[PDB]
Amino acid sequence: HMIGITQAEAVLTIELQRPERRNALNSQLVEELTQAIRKAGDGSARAIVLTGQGTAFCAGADPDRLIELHKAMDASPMPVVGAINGPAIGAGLQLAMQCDLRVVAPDAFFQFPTSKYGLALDNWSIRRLSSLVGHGRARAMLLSAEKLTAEIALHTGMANRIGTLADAQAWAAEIARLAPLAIQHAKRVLNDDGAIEEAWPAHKELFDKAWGSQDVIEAQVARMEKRPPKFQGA
Amino acid sequence: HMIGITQAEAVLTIELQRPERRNALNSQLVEELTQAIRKAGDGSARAIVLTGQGTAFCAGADLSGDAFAADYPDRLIELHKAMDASPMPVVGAINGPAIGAGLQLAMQCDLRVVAPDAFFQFPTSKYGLALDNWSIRRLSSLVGHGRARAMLLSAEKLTAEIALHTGMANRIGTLADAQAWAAEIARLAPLAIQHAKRVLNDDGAIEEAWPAHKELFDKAWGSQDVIEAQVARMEKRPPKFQGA
Amino acid sequence: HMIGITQAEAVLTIELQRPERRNALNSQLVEELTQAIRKAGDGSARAIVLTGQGTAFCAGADLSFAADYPDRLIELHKAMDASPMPVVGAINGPAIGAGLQLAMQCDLRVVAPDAFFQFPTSKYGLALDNWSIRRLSSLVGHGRARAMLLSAEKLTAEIALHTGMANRIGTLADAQAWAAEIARLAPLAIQHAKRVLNDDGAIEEAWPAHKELFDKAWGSQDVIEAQVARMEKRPPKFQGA
Ligand SMILES: CCc1ccc([C@H]2C[C@@H](C(F)(F)F)n3ncc(C(=O)NCc4ccc(F)cn4)c3N2)cc1
Ligand SMILES: CCc1ccc([C@H]2C[C@@H](C(F)(F)F)n3ncc(C(=O)NCc4ccc(F)cn4)c3N2)cc1
Ligand SMILES: CCc1ccc([C@H]2C[C@@H](C(F)(F)F)n3ncc(C(=O)NCc4ccc(F)cn4)c3N2)cc1
Repeated sequence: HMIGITQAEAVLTIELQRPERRNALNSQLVEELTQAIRKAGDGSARAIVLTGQGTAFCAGADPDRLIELHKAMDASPMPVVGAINGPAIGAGLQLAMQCDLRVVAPDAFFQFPTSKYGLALDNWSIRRLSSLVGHGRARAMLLSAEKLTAEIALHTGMANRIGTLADAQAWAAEIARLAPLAIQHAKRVLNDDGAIEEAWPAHKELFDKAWGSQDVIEAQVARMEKRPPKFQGA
Repeated sequence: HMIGITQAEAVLTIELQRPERRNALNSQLVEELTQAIRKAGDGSARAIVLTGQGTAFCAGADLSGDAFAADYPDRLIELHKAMDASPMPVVGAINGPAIGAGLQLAMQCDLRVVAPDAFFQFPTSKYGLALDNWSIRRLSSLVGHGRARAMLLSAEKLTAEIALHTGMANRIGTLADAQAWAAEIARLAPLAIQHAKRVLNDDGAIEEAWPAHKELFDKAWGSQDVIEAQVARMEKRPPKFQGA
Repeated sequence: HMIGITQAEAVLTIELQRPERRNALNSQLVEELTQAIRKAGDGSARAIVLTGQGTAFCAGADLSFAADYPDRLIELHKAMDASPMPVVGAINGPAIGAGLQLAMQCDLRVVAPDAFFQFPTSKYGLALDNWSIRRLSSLVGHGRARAMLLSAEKLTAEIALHTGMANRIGTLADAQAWAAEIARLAPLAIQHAKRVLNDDGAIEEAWPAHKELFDKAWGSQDVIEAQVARMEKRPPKFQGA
């Protein structure tokens, strides 16, 4: 009900189907996406294409099931080509970064608005981001909610190519003709670059402090009222 | 004496004021910067802009006439420790060349807004010196490992243009631009910023020298080549290196 | 017999001279390179230029003591890694497979306009050592490394310059003039910086799952299918076993 699944050649296309909420991840969508990734190998598919219906790839969230989704993607023997058709924001950016490769629409952008919201990310989100946009641009994205445009994303390697869903499927079909064991090996080693990192004690303290703070409430109220937030640092 | 401090909106601008030596660091200047970083939170500032007076951001280290030159490297370590530990984001307004200790200082900032005119350089290979591990790892994270090799192995200058390319510069801009950005950042959720800063700084750049590193670090600093480079500059002639 | 060694100023130029096979590595070529790197400091040189004769820098591994060859190759990298001399790779053409590994083991790279770099391992069903993957990642950026490794995509010289894999675009002559400058720098500064830069964590032992997948790749029928398909000029039909 929340995703579409089709297969052409040896490519499985999984489409996020909550366009009315710009494909925000809820429970049912996260669960169905998990099952789809897990069952992806059951037929004859050798590559996956992951994309969103409508104008957004994924506008955010709407932690346990979510963590299991990332685990399923990280553990999958098949390469996932993200056809990032539009904005990938927050949990949506996380999802885009968990893809093995990325084909990005010219109007798509990437963003962690966490500093606007008073929240804090897990270490993997931060490390994978630094690896993909470079540490310097990661600092700006993390510390000041900077948007990463399709064009800058191509410049840094966050986007592998700029193009359409059709382009992503053409590339996925090529990839599906390559040697699956070579692909599996390279995927495992690359994912084990150290991005998958347990929070240090001081990170967890700061994480819990941010999440449990009064500023989280102030950010929601100001955004809901479309007015500038008066944060307190508590 | 050697630094200026103003506050506007919620931005604390700290200005290195030793323009006669192109803002080159020594004992006193480093001490006064440390204090200013540490005190920066007392009022209601939520961001720091760090910049230099005149044509230079910081051209390195001088130490001649410095009564406590011996304590310089330790006080410099303390400055870096204070910037790392500071809850506020530091926006480096790199108004001009950042060389040696100045590039280190620029890299310790959280964000960088760079003058079209500025460049970054580690001239260590010209002087026979060796860098701490952090300097090498933070540079690699900022310019990419490939460019970091050319910078360290051949004293390659990094222009503002290429700095923007790689991410070393987040923006090419003036002090004014840096300050407007800092004003925006000072309006974001301080506790989110605190978390991200700590995680980002804990990427592993802060790394203890391995035993072979320390061995090579001491051979370089202890070498006659270091003396030769200083003499050569002073005599305005190419240095004749010996590898000892 | 299989390398050329010349010295001008304080720059030793080592030339891979097997152009008929696009400078592909075999035991004798690896052994002679190893010796040339090891003894490069015996005279008065303080910088090394490494380059290929003809159109290619190094197209890969040949073999056609070939069971005593992966060991010899590891030794070449060790000697390059341990060398006090900075090695400027003049990448005069394609660097592929073991050629790409060799190019990355260089301290700096000056790359010809028509040169490209490539790991075609996913086309052949093979798996790389961890270092090849980590060092590639550091040089082209994690994103591009993913495309190169999961899809065998080539990296052109212009993109190499963009990422830092190429420090400059230029000729062998450019690389030699650059090396002559570096040879006038302080050797102990260079030695330290090289050691730390190489000790970035790229020299990584394979994790358990890395080794499992690596052995499974190298022992698979798919390696065979890849070869037979090339010899039959036809699409491979891999089985994932
Ligand atoms: C194996 C591949 C893999 C599996 C999971 C992740 C991320 C995904 C991200 C999600 F997408 F789910 F949002 N995510 N969100 C929260 C967490 C998380 O790890 N929480 C524990 C924690 C406690 C305290 C603290 F301070 C920091 N972290 C987490 N892991 C990345 C890669
Ligand atoms: C936590 C935040 C933080 C604190 C300090 C640093 C750097 C700054 C740099 C300076 F800017 F000061 F120059 N710097 N310079 C020298 C050292 C240093 O630590 N020396 C001990 C040592 C001995 C032998 C060896 F081989 C290498 N290192 C050192 N630390 C970076 C981050
Ligand atoms: C100190 C500087 C240094 C020395 C050697 C290397 C690489 C070079 C590369 C070559 F260019 F030779 F091909 N190479 N090839 C194979 C191996 C290797 O170490 N294999 C063991 C292994 C076990 C399990 C597994 F899963 C993968 N590999 C290996 N090491 C890198 C840096």
